[PDB]
Amino acid sequence: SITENTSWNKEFSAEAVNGVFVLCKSSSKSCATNDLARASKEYLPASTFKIPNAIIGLETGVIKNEHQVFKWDGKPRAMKQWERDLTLRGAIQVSAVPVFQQIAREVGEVRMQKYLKKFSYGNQNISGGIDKFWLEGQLRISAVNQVEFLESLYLNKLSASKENQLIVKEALVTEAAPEYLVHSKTGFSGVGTESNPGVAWWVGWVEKETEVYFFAFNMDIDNESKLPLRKSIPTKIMESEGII
Amino acid sequence: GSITENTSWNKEFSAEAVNGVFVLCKSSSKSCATNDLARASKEYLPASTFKIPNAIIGLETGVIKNEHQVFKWDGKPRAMKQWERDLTLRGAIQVSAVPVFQQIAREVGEVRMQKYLKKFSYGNQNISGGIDKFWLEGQLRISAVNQVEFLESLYLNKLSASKENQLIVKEALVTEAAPEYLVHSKTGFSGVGTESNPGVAWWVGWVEKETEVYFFAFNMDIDNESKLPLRKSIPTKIMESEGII
Ligand SMILES: [Ca+2]
Ligand SMILES: [Ca+2]
Ligand SMILES: [Ca+2]
Repeated sequence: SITENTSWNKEFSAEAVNGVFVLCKSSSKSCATNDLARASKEYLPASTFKIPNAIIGLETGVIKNEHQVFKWDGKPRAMKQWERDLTLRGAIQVSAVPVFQQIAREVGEVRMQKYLKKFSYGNQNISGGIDKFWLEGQLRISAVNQVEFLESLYLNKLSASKENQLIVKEALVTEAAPEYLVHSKTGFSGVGTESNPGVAWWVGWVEKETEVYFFAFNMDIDNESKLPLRKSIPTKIMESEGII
Repeated sequence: GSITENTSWNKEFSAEAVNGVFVLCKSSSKSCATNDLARASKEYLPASTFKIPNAIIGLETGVIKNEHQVFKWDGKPRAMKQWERDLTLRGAIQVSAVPVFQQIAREVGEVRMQKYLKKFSYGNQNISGGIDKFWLEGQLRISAVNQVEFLESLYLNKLSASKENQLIVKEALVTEAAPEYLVHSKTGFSGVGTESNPGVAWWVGWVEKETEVYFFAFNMDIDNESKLPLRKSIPTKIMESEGII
């Protein structure tokens, strides 16, 4: 069940941004959004895929455990922040693509396909290269599907050990306060091409008081300078809801 | 493992007219540093820092259902208005909801509680003085050094408990999160104490920065609640000058 909320498009139009925000309280059974159509529209997950990839890496033994260190071989990487040894949380937080590309290669297509089916992850299409399907491939997932996926993770209901889900959940904490904890992951596919904008994401959940809120936000983007909006718009909306 | 004294840290202590100790250990080198080797080994009431092992014991014995259990408020007034509400495990640890943990301690029982503190090698392992207050006003005592050893075991999931339960308690202890580091910690406060017998204030935890991990334990004598904030500001100042957080 998805209900549209008009008091949210104000944050979007004010920034001339085409996007959607999905917020669900207690569970993914009842969610609110600014655009019913876009809430379920599927987009390339980009780095938000690091969440299922981390779980699958742990489940398959590819990632030995939570204390696994991902050694930098000294070879140049796309971002300087990636050129260094990294822990799992570290690789997730700085969005170290090469680390996850290697995890993907070791997981292999058969196991990758198998897990995306068990996780009901978007269109489950991993074609185009085992180390880049979530970056430039055909994999697509919606904001609503993202929330359902995160809820299962929160509840330890994904097909994986609770241990491994707990490990990934801690690696996703991005904000801690006395009253609440925020688990999230950002994503950016790029600026896209003419007539075909890229997508920017921010998904996760908020554990406030004894309640829990699952959210997923994405927007069309053709200029990296607009990136900050993937967090500001959603944060503003959740602030007006007294969630954070 | 090793420990070295660095009296230069006393700087932050004098500037605030505080008598206390800070123990900071680097996991990779397994070496620790402290402003005072003597106080580092002195044992004090763990106070609310005991909620860490207590929470672990609660999950292990089944007293605590799971990470999602909600501790409902019975409505009966409590020592602090902050505790008068329904709380999650994390919520109860963050606000130090004593009543919540006294209930847990009671359900656990002396025999089992004693067993786990033995397995955990927790301080003096003395729980006499009331199963529901031995860590608040009882005879239980633990040093700053023992605290970091305990926390390292928890970090490495090496405590005599399921990894799942240690993981649950570990996320409950998250107090600060940044792209470059994650801080796990728990404060402690016994009271203002008496004449020539001040209370004790604690701040223990660990920092996961880059691929290094820093375990810390801090305590100080306290006679006035106004100085309470010092339990965090002093250690924070030290770890900042060390470029840790
Ligand atoms: Ca959590
Ligand atoms: Ca990004
Ligand atoms: Ca941690």
